[PDB]
Amino acid sequence: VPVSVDGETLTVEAVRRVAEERATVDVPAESIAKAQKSREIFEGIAEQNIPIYGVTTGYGAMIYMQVDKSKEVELQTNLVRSHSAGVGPLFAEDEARAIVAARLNTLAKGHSAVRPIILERLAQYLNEGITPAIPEIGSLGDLAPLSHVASTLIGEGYVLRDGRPVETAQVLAERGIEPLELRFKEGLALINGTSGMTGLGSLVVGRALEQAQQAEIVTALLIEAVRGSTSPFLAEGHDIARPHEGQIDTAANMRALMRGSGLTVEHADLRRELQKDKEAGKDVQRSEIYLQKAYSLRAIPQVVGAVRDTLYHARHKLRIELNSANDNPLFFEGKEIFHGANFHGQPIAFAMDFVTIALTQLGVLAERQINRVLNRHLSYGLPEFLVSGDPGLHSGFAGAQYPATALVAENRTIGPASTQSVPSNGDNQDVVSMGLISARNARRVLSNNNKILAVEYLAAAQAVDISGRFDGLSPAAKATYEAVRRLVPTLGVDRYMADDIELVADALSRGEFLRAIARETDIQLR
Amino acid sequence: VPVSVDGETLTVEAVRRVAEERATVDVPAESIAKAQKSREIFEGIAEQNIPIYGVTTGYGAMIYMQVDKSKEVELQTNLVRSHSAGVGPLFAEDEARAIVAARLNTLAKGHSAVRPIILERLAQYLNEGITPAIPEIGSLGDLAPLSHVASTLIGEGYVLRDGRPVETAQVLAERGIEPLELRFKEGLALINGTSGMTGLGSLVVGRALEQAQQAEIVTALLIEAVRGSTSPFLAEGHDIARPHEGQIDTAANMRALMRGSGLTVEHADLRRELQKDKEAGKDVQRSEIYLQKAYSLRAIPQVVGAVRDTLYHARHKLRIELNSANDNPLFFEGKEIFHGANFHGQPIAFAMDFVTIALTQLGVLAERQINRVLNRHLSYGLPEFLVSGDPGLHSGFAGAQYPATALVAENRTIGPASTQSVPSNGDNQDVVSMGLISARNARRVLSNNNKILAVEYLAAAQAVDISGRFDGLSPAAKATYEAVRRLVPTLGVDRYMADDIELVADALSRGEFLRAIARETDIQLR
Repeated sequence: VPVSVDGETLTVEAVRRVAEERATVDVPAESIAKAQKSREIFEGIAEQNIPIYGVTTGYGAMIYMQVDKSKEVELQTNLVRSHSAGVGPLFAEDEARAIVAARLNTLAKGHSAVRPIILERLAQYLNEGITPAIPEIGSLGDLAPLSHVASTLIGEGYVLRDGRPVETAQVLAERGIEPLELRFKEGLALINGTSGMTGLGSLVVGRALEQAQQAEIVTALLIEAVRGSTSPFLAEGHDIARPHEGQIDTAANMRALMRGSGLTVEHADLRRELQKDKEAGKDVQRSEIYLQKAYSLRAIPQVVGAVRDTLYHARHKLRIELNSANDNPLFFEGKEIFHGANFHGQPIAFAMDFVTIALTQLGVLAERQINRVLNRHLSYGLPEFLVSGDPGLHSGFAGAQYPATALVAENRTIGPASTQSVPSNGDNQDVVSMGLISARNARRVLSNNNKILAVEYLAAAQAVDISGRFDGLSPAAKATYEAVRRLVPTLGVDRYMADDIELVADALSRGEFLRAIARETDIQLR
Repeated sequence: VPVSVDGETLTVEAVRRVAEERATVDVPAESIAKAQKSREIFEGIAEQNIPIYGVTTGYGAMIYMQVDKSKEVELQTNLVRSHSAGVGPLFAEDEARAIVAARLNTLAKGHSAVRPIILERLAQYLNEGITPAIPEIGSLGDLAPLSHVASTLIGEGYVLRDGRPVETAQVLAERGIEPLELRFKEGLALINGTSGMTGLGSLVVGRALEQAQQAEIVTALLIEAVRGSTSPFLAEGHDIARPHEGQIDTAANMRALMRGSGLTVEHADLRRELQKDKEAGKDVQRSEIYLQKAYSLRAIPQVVGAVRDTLYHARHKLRIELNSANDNPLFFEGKEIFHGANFHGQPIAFAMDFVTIALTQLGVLAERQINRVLNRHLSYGLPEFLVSGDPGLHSGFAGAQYPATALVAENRTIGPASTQSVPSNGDNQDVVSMGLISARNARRVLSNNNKILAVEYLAAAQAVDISGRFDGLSPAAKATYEAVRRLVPTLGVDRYMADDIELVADALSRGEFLRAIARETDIQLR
């Protein structure tokens, strides 16, 4: 029942459990062995005063400075402190945990030549609930953020408790723990990695996929509410015509979500109803029936499908990175110490940047879907703005759309950060990834999307009441509707909406709608 | 040697060699008979005069309008004409050909229900040097762009002639061909797809892969000419510590490039040299030896690899799109007319936007490399800006580095377009992909990168004969160095640089350096 951080199997979903659910983390005895053993071979090497970066030489540009092994502890200590210069807000408990969890798993791969105590210590914090106070800003892609974490391993820096930072020492005494003392290369192996962006990015992509599911969930409800066609979700057009993985998944998810609905119609019905409306004598015939529907309710598989692909690619990279020795230098039995740049988070930087873009478009789609039901000219017969009473006198959902519309614009002002490298440290770092910035951007767009989806969920439910097509809703649709109605009542007369939207946005955040679907239906969502 | 457009096996490279090398295109009778199978049943359905988007109805928001069969011809004609609102510059011959192919390969799938003569007419044009005049702007992701290619088939619009356009009516009769007639679904099937972004992206991604190869090529020459370390490219540092596909591919390419070099140095020896330079004691010493070279010379596998992974994914989505039925509606046997949205180039929109970002970081790395070699402090001994004679009097490459630095900034000004959807057509197209814009974006950064590498190649060659390290160069470096001089002589004294730069860039775009290796060397670069 405990998460296994062996540095080879760790998954994104598992990182969330540890970060969010608090799942316990255990370092297999086999890993500790590879560590303890490797810690002995490496120690013997450094014990000869041999040139080894971050162990017997300066840091970064100062690699030209040779340090005698006599200052083994000071070298690693001065590093953690001098580099503990993070600024800005502190990371959320869950975020901070994902970060540490990613680092623990990094050194656990048995290539950082660290003592087991370090692995045990990190694990202790994750289990005993000792969350380090990690400043969001500082890493160039993740020295600063990781330096603040490492600081807590020696009884320094700050620990996060109730959103506020508290001296690590005072907290250790309260827990009875005795601060550790960094050893040969111990301080460098703790901060030198992509754990910051990998842990944060892990949570995002994980939740991103949940957001994708919840997007399809509400989209299905809306489709049934407006009585759209199902043809656009037939397997033939995807599994065959367009074999895009993500596209096929979305289409399949929609097909199941709308299973058993008396609202949705099939092409064979639209053409049947159309060929009958043309009852007119001949020629150019103007009909009130639409053989199809706007892209917002037709190209769902393609758009959300492309979003899924990006997410898959991200999870893949995130998976590989999680189980990789992002560190330097690296030790390898019967080999010279590896001196490269595995701390560089370009792969994750590019990934998160892509999630930001992908997520932005997911929000674009939802926003336009909201605009659809609110537009009397595009609502397919629904009252303008879903007003149940007297229009004009009541605005209905008119004011509820702006926050969603305003969000699409905001999300569009977030540009990729993985290409914004700036040379620092005597040019020694002439090319960086800025991965942590990319991960945070993705998190913002993700967060914003919840608020947009909140307006879409409320609108849908409202649409259901207005049209009075609840008894026509499918099994999954009914669950979605009720899941929303349980949080927010139908909009009869105009009223304060701010709280209503924040309420559903929170629910969507906790994957509350994806839940109601699993426990209320036999539906299995991809 | 001909390439077959069957709609299932067509590859990116095939598209390149077809649009570039003027390769011949073959449509296996299998696909022909499939289009027949389709073209046979469908036409029958249209005979029943039953509703069918584009075939017996309006387009977009005009879907409510129903067109009686008696106008099968006109309808398909008005659409192609009125939608021929392409503006901006005209695509190049290869670009266009690359698009016309993508459209043929799509119709070859056999779900577009178009007459086989359509695939025969398209497959011909490509084989008979008849390229249409495609305006670059107008597609929302690609009616307009494809509306022009469809115009030439009906003997209308303009065809590409020596850079300029010319009435298709003149060229046709000037070849022995007579305009065609568009039957039901013929005009909509020709313009209702993502051939623009897919065809354009294909070339870009294909050329991008070579850039990565050529980026690695010169990078190796520089590392050698600067006497860098090999540790960074060791196999263990990747296949074991960080098994990122691209990262592994890059780390393997660098080893084969600097394979057997006299200028390169092994860590063991670096470690042994430094050690000897250290005086006994328990203090800190200052050395001139660098155990580790700067990021621009040690983080290639990570950065360039991240790019590779992005190009890999992009090539993947393209290969799927290339062989997908990106049309609408779709015709299958035993099934109803699938009315979906596979014309939505979202899958490629994201793909290309991702390429733009990746290739941008690639330029950042290359540029910082040019800076690393031109800065006497980061040159590692090389003279100021590689000045052959007396400095101050001669600037050397000082003025050359400016265009490269400037290009890095210009590239950063290109933002993602796949998220810039703008509603139109009575809200019928509430969500688009702007995929064609995304593809151009990558095409620009790709072209810009050629100039960046051009300055890097020249600078690198200069560094070589500036320190007299040619004899130390390895088999591959020599080949690379040789390729440079064959076009541009070594810089003896200040002189016009524009030509030399544009010359090396024009060569890079052709892949002169990538080939020089496969031949003069035998190296099979990934």
